[PDB]
Amino acid sequence: PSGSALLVVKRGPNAGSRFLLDQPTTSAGRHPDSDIFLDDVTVSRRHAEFRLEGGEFQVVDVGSLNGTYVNREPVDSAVLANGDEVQIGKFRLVFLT
Amino acid sequence: PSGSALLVVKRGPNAGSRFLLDQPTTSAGRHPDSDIFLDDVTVSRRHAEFRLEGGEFQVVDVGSLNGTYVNREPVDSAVLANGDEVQIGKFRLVFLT
Amino acid sequence: DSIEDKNARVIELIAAYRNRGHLMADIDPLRLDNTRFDVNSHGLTLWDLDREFKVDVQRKKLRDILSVLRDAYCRHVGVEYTHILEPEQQRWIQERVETKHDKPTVAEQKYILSKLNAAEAFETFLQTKYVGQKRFSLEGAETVIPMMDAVIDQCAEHGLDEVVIAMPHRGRLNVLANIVGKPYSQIFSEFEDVKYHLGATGTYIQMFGDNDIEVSLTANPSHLEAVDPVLEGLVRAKQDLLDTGEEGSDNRFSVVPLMLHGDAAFAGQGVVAETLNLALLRGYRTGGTIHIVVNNQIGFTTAPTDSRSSEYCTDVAKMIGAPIFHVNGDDPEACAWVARLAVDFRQAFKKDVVIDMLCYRRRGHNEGDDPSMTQPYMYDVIDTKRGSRKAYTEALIGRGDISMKEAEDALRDYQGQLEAVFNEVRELEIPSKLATAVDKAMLQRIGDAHLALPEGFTVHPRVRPVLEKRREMAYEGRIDWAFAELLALGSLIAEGKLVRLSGQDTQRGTFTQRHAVIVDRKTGEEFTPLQLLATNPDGTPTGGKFLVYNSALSEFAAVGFEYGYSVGNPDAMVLWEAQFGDFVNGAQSIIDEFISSGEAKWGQLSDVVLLLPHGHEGQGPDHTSGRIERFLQLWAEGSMTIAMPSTPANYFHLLRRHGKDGIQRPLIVFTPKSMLRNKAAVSDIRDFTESKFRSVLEEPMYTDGEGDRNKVTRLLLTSGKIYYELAARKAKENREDVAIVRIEQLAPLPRRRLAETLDRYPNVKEKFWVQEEPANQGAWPSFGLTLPEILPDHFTGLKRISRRAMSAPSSGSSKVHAVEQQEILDTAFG
Amino acid sequence: DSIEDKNARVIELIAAYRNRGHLMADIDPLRLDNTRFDVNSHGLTLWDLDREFKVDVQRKKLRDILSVLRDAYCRHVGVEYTHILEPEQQRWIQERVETKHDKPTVAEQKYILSKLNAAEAFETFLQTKYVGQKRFSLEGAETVIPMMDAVIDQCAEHGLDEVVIAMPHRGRLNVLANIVGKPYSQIFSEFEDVKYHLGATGTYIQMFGDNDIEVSLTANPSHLEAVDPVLEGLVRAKQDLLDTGEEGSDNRFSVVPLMLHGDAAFAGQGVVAETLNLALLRGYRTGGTIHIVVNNQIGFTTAPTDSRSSEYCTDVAKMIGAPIFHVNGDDPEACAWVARLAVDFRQAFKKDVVIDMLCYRRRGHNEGDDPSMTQPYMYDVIDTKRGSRKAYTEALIGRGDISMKEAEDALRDYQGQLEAVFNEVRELEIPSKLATAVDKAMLQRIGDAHLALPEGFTVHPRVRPVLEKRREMAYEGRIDWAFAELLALGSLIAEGKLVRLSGQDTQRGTFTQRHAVIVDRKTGEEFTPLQLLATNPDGTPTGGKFLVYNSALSEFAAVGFEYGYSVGNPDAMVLWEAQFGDFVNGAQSIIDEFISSGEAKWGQLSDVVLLLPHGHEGQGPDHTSGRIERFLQLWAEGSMTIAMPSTPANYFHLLRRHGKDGIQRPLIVFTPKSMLRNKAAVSDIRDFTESKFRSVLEEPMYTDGEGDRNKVTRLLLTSGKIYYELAARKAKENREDVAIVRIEQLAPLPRRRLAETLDRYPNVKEKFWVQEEPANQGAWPSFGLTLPEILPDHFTGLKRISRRAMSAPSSGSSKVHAVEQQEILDTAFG
Ligand SMILES: Cc1ncc(C[n+]2c([C@@H](O)CCC(=O)O)sc(CCOP(=O)(O)OP(=O)(O)O)c2C)c(N)n1
Ligand SMILES: Cc1ncc(C[n+]2c([C@@H](O)CCC(=O)O)sc(CCOP(=O)(O)OP(=O)(O)O)c2C)c(N)n1
Ligand SMILES: [Ca+2]
Ligand SMILES: [Ca+2]
Ligand SMILES: [Mg+2]
Ligand SMILES: [Mg+2]
Repeated sequence: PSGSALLVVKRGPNAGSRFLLDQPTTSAGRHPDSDIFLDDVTVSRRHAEFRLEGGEFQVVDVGSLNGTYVNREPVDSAVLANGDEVQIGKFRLVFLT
Repeated sequence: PSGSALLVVKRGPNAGSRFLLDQPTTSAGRHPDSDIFLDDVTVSRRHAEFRLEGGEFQVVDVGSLNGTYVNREPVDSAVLANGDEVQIGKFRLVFLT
Repeated sequence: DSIEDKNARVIELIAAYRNRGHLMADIDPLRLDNTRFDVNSHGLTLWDLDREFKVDVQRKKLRDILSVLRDAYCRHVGVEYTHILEPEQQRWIQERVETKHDKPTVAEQKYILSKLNAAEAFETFLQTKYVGQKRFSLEGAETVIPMMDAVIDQCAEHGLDEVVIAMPHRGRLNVLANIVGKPYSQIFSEFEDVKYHLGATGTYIQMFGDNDIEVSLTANPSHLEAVDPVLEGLVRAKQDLLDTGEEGSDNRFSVVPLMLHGDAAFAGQGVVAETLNLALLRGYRTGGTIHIVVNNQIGFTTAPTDSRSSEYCTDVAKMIGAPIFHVNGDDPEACAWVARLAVDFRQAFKKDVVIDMLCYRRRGHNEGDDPSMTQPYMYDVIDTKRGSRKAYTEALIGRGDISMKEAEDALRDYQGQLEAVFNEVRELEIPSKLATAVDKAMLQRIGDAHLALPEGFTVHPRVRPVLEKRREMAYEGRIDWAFAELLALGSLIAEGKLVRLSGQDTQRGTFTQRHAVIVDRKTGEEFTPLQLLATNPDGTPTGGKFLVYNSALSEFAAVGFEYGYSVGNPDAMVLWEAQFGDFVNGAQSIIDEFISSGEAKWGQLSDVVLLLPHGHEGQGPDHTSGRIERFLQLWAEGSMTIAMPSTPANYFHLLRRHGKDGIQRPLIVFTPKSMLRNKAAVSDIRDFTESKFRSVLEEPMYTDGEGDRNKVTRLLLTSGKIYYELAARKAKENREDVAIVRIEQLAPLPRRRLAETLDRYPNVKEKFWVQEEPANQGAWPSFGLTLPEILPDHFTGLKRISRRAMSAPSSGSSKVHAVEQQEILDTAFG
Repeated sequence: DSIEDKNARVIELIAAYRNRGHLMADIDPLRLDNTRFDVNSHGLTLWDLDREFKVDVQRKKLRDILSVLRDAYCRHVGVEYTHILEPEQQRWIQERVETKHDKPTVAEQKYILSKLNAAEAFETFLQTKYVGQKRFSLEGAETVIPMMDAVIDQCAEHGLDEVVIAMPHRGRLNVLANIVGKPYSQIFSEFEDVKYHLGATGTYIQMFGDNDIEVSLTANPSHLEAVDPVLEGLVRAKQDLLDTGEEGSDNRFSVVPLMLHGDAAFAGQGVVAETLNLALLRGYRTGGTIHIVVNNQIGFTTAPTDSRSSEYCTDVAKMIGAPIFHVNGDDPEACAWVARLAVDFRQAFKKDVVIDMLCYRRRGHNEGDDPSMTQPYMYDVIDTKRGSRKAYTEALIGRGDISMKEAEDALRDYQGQLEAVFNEVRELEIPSKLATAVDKAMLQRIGDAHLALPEGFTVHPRVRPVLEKRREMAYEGRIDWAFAELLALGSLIAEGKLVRLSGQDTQRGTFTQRHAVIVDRKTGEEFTPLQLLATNPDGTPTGGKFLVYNSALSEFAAVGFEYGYSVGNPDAMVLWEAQFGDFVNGAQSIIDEFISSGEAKWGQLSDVVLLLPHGHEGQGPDHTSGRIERFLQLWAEGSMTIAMPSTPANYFHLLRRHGKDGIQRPLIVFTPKSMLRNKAAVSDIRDFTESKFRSVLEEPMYTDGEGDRNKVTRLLLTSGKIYYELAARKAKENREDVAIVRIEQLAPLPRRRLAETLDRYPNVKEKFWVQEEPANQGAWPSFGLTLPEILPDHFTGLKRISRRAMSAPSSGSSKVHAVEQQEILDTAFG
């Protein structure tokens, strides 16, 4: 769908899993109440957030120990583009829009 | 007895054994037909001879590998005196006259 | 003194650090030896610190040489490498240890801290949630988790295929969660455990790399270090399957053994030396093992001074010239760095590396142990020690590597790891019907292979008649035991099966009967006739292989290795051969702990064959018995197959069935010595083409000849070579009233076939079990008790005919043997 | 380049020789490696040969340094010592190896030649006179005879008391004649042998010295290296008897172990590492062993490259930092010189020395072996080799050391040695009736000893109640198993007996029950309460001693050592304890080859006690069974005593009888774990003062209480802790119809007492054997077969009540265990 984004797990224990980005904030972490529950000791309880403000999707680190990466580069916050790879712990997710 | 000598084994597997010297030649070796049969790998088949000529007793090496010793000294031939020690292989004999 | 004298002293000071600096290194996290920590003052003074000296070819100050030497050999890493005989290996370590090291990135440091968070959260949960988990506590040794992680990660960085782990109980479930990656739902499914002994497989994903690597953990008994050769055999079987290493197309050895140990067991257990001795052997090498000793400086209540006679628990590794790294468990960065160096050495030189991780055991050995009763000094020191996670977090803040926000992030993560394991656990409220017979063409092909010699090969004059007699047997019959074994293995190879055979002097045979490998009389070149069956007449591979080796003079490590090899490849035919069965007791821990019981205990299956030369011949109590009675004692329904064949062909069918039944079950065979050259113990071509395995056997006069079974009044039940002697007496004394029945398969007892056979003798008034072995040995202790219970209408009144009960397998005199033997045959016909 | 650069290179060249010169040494008599043999050219040239360099502090030419270095490390002796961590030991070897050596005197040379004459004459006789002596041939290795001679002579030169030898079969009768000094009449009394395994004692007399020394040889199986720990224990027992070494008034260790080995076995057998690990331990050290490897560079048919993963067969010795000397077997002078150096090192540093004598095996491994079939290159070289005696005779003439007359004298002597052995052989055509009970004063004295603490000693707060409870038990009764054991050992000590107790964590006890050694809470000082009983109330010694140790984490070497210790001192009470009986299988070679069979085979007697914690408690298959069935299988009339006592006092009497019966027979005891703290498994003071050992036991209601044995119709025969459970069920269910009889002594079965007891139950209609162990384990496999045969009027119809037959000693689940246990007790009362 138009305006909504997709996250596809390409590297990790749940490879092939898909998460739809259709909300203002989408939490990613090891807390079982996370929108995107990424189960691994490398992922923090509260790790990242996928934020949608206006038209652009943003990934934001919310105090994780292992950080958040966009296309192998560490970020605090980053605007995402179709085809970008987000690393949350040992998980590698592909962003599609 | 006067004129006759004695050999006493003090060191060796037959310690305490005595051999009387009452002949012109008395053979000592590992040959079982020896007058003084000293049974050990250190004693040669034909090792020594105790010779009596005139009044004096003599010890003579007759081609042994380990030699003959008189009071810890190697000899080819030696005149013996009361109390002298003869070594034939690992055996130590005491000469008495 | 001269500058020449001062230079000499510096060259010697450099050698003193490289050789003995490890003795001054700060490796103990507890700092228990107050007398542990000046070498510098030996003609060299404070004045010479700024004097330049030549070095390999630059010129450096004495203080610059000293700082490099101290950083490399006297900090948190104790390097032992100058005992290595290969100069290239010494230079390789010297170059990587003496270079200025670039500190880890913040990302790497945070990653190590996340693994300490996971290791400590796991331990906290274990001690809190369940009672009686003190004996398995990794507390005081959690640094082994980022260290193992760094090993596996480095293997993934080399693009290898798998890391197979062997370890004792301490920190096992922690390794399963944080290293193997098993979920908490599987780890704590029904906790009462057997979970401390089971095998597991998982996938390791690199955090900063692009590669994945398979990670597995093998099953093991409580017997410390017994699993060491088992791991090696398992890895070698995997390597052979992946066409890597010694028997592969590449020299990568892409399956890596990671062996964990305790400090008291690594020094006291002889199987450690025996397994290290396999490390570079053609038939046993795995391209080098990474060893980790979790050195908590205690063995239950025992101090290192009562457990070993050497400076370090790892000194046995000097046996094969392995480099040893002593590393302070309080420094996780040095622990991870040493782990990566170790993998790089193993890759460069295909040889073992030993990592001695010095740590402590925070608790007593088990619940209800006050460890200060036997070690008050050690535990007064431990009681004041801060945890490795909090100490590392404190170090990173101190060094300014991480911010206070980042420390809070790390503390938040830890609580999240603890909540993760507490939440997940809370929410957790057939035989193949195949023909063992082959065609006459197959028997001929195997006989022709013995004469199909390589171009310009020179056969030893005494080995040539053996080759020609095997072509004769193949076409004419009268096939002996030694040929029937090779007929069985060669025909499995032709069918595409991997066949691995090994043991002491196995290539030739202890009794000069096998000749599986033949030596070129002029060049020493080897030729393996059965290796020709790996190729079809059209030249295409069958998929089969003959892997035949002479073992080291070991039983424990050799039997363990072969068991592990069969677990590593269930499709392989794996046969270990004892010189004489009497020596297999040196491998009793493997027979007891793995072969006879692994399936019932762990669900781990093995199809290993043990060939045990057995038979009373007057050759003494150490050259007579494979202890049939002990294997029969160990047996339980579906445990093992135990056999003692009397015929070359019946042994052929036994082996072929074993390799084609599609069942994974160990096979124990009591094989012959003098019966190998017995002219009567020979078989027809038809016995190989038109028959199968016979668990019970009758005399050929009753099955082929003109024998009347109705004239029989006395029946002699036996097994092995004594049949021929009884039969010879029967022929000479022309006795129709007596018949001899052979039990070829001892376990499982063939109740149905045994019943069917005895029913063909209606006039039998007295049954007798005849054996060479003493009354308390052989098959009688079990058969005497089970035969009248299993078949009460056939064996109630079954008497015994044998040698008398003895404390040894036989008499020492061959004259007594000859007298006792004639007595049995005289009683059997009395 | 500068003189500074050249000096640096010389210091490094000096280190290169000391470290690696052994790799270039001419040690192989066969010179098989054509690529074995310039290090000098590394910045150093022909021009620098006459340039002076500083050395430790003289100034020597490069050619003078090189000649010393080459003579010391690159001739017929390969020295390995720079791996030794102690600098004093490296300096000691460096000083004796790098000095200019004064050649032997003609007398010494002639003496070595007389020993080669004897060694070769003996071998020639053996091969000539008897058939089938090829397997024992010392041909190609005769230099081991003057070498062993030099060892023993050097020990006599130090004024030591005895040399005890352990060795395999190769050259044994040669050692017996030419080293031990046994006559030919005894050596070849009735040759058919068992003579290759028997023990022997003789007296060695020095040829040039004033001293004598006792020389003995220990008995051994065909199991290569199994005797290694046995020798060590035997020597330690002798040392303790002579008040020498670790437990003596002098640091002389005047009993010397001389251990011979084969090259394939020394590298492959794990017991070698395990025994080397004992070398410096308080409880196991013997002041250093002299090791000789007869390195014939072959193992039956196997080449060294298939037998080991290290440069040398001796590399395992680097484990304990032992110096290793590789010596050319063709140089008997270098062989004798290395032998003397080795004894001097052992005397100076009380540590092992390894001598690797490189030689060859002139013949095949056995009669009817053409060794060129598997090793054609080696045997083409051997076939051209002249004998060591003739080569040495040729060398002495060549060097002008001996004349032609002297050579003829030496040749005459040889013929005389040959004629000597050919002529001599041609001409050769109860139990003690002692009371095991003690008085109340003795029990009190042992209880008071636990509270008779040293001045200013601080007892751990958890250990103090144990001490006080033992004084209470001693005076009031209710004595537990742990106290009764110490009551038995302490009372033997008071009677003057040496008591040696050891095993893993034995000082405290695996179950925190023993506390034989107590640790000072503030200083770590040890206190042994039973050591007070070694002194009488008047202060005079009793002659008794308590030697209690924590062992290394070994079973094979620990059990072997304890067996050897009991052979070394038959008057000592020697007890080895397994952590859990399940681990004793790691010592199976010792149980099979020595403990159970040594007496029947060699006439060698042992009174060793094995304590094996046994019992089904839900703790897994490796913490449940000491394999009762295997020990019972090994048993033969008078082999061993096998017991499983159920009572503290009956165990007390068992131990006291064992130590006072005046019979040397091993004792196997299945000891408790949870039954140690069972409130019912307690004993009265009267049971220790007014009783003896009871092989069979009845319920105290029938012997003390008001129990009617006539109301009994069902009899339950059992052994161990299950009695208490059955008895508890009997009390709760108030069952008069059932009675429980305990068989305390499993072997020898007490036929008479068992009969007498069952006769006191006239109304019994059904008998049942009750055990915790599976049907194929425990006492049932043997009892089920022997009880109805031995007592047909008492046990014909004896049924079984137990766990079902299993492939493991137990189930892995403690829940399954609890269910199976209740099932037995429910069936017993069904
Ligand atoms: C081959 C054999 N023989 C003996 C034992 C006995 N045994 C153990 C249990 O089995 C028993 C006790 C317990 O209840 O935990 S643990 C143990 C001490 C181990 O010392 P370590 O190697 O330094 O390791 P750490 O524990 O990490 O410090 C022993 C000696 C055995 N398992 N296998
Ligand atoms: C523990 C165990 N396991 C295996 C064996 C078997 N076994 C032997 C006989 O027993 C059998 C054959 C024969 O008939 O002689 S001799 C032998 C080879 C010995 O090689 P070595 O150490 O280099 O010595 P060397 O012979 O002097 O060159 C072996 C491997 C054993 N005895 N004990
Ligand atoms: Ca199979
Ligand atoms: Ca006794
Ligand atoms: Mg430990
Ligand atoms: Mg050899």
